[PDB]
Amino acid sequence: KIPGLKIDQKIRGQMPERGWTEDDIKNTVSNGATGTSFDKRSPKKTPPDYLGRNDPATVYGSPGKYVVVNDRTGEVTQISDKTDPGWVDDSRIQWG
Repeated sequence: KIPGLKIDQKIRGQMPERGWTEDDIKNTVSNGATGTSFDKRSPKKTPPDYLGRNDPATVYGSPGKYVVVNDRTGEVTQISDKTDPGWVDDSRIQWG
C-alpha cells in the first residue's frame, strides 16, 4: 500500500500543521496495520472528483498519532493532529 498512497492537496496542506512529513506518513504505514475504519468523507473533501467516499479503510499508527487509508483508492483519508494532545480519534476507527 505504500506505492499506492495518494495524498491530496487538502492533506498536503495539513501535514506541517499536524506534524506529519511525507516520510513520517510512510514510516507509520510501514509499521503495519493497527486497526480498521471507514472512509465516509463528504464531497467537498474528496478531490479531484469531489463525489464523496464510502469505503472500508485501514488504520496505521496509534490513538492521536495515526494515518487512515482508503482500501479501494489508496488515498490518505486522514492524518491526526499530533500537535494536539486533546485529539479525539475519528468515530469510525476500530483499534485492533
